[PDB]
Amino acid sequence: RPTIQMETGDQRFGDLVFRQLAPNVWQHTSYLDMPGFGAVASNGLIVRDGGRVLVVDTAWTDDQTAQILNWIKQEINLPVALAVVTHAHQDKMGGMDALHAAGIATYANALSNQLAPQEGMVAAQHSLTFAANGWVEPATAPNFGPLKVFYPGPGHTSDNITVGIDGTDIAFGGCLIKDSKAKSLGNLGDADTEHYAASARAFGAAFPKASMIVMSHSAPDSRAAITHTARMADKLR
Amino acid sequence: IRPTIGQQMETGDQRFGDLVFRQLAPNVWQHTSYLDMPGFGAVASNGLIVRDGGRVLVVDTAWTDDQTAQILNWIKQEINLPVALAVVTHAHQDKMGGMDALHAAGIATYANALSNQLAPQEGMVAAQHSLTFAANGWVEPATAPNFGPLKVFYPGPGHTSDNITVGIDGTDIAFGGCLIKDSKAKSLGNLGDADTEHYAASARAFGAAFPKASMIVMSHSAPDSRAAITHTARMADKLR
Ligand SMILES: [Zn+2]
Ligand SMILES: [Zn+2]
Ligand SMILES: [Zn+2]
Ligand SMILES: [Zn+2]
Repeated sequence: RPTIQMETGDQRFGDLVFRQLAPNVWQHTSYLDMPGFGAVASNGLIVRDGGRVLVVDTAWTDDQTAQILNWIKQEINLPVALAVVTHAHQDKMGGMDALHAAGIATYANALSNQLAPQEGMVAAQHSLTFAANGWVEPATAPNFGPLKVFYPGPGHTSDNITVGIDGTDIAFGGCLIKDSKAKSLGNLGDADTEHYAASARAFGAAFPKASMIVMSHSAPDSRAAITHTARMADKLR
Repeated sequence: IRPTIGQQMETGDQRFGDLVFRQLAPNVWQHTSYLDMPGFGAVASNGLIVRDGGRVLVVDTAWTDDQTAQILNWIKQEINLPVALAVVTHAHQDKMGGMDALHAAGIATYANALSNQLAPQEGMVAAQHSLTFAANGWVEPATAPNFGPLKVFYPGPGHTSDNITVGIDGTDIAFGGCLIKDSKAKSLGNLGDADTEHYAASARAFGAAFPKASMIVMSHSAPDSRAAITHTARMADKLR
């Protein structure tokens, strides 16, 4: 029962929760227990593509991330080819060593990799770079299957990236996008308050077709999460 | 100040040092203070300040002594009347972290007897006086001398076993502290010390104690309607 909830359609597995979102897409949820404060949920994705599994974001810790891999073994039983992690904070990159130990190739924005050690994180093995329009440079993201990686500009952090899943209704905003009933934008300590609104809108325009918006700290929402996030961010300028 | 958890600043609000103050009624203000958690950001906590004639009454400290001293400095600047007493609403840091600042200022402090018994087990300082309660939750009046408009009610165990609540007589405001979450809340906050069996009934008991309060003030979000009480209770129904 995190401080920052479980419903029908959720599967507990060890200390994590999994929810199927589409025939080949699942949301993973893990929890950080903070002394005196309680547990904080964070969400990522698991995608089955062409006999392999692709992961978006680690859990908060190496042990929780190893639990993700065990769930994948039990439920899907296909090799995990790669992971994409969406910025250099613990909720997204806390489990990199578990991925590396398992032989999984890891990818992050070059800037995330540069920030990683300064943020307490292990860097990904490979760096993604981006065009001026935000789209990933194709040669840096080989064999990504249906994953469409987009850098929307600075927002929650300067390095935040986002991921659409081609052939589905799903796009993943990570910690950039907050839900349509949110009171705030979460932790703004590392945020770019000038550019945030434009970055939220750029995410929406990059994935114009996605009706299910997945994000780190709330359940999947409509495109109203994008609109609402942008309007909250307009107030920061 | 843009806390990670808690309401944001809006029109009305006064920034004073590290805190924010919002007038809720001619004689009632909300104080807000912030705890920075490394890697997570700031967490807001709210209490109340009430003017009762020629004296001021406080509900809850800030997270720290220094923040609580700042509350007292705001009261001196904006109201310029003495603080007669403070009521603190359970033995967690957000509500009792600043007891030493109140004691240094010479302010009489009151808490549930249970909160005073628990405070030292959390490394905190007990209030100097103990409130006790009837079987229906109303404070025993002899334990709450000269409380003016503060009507203290123990609704039963919920967020904690000791949590108390305060209606402000002569207004349409009631304070639920950390028992009550806002009408759009996704969770009941920290349940580490909570009574999941009794929470829903306790939330409803608070609503029934102050049935004509239309403005519900709470620790970690902006003042809300009575939908905060009903939503809290509905979330708590799921815990049993
Ligand atoms: Zn982050
Ligand atoms: Zn986050
Ligand atoms: Zn508490
Ligand atoms: Zn609290």
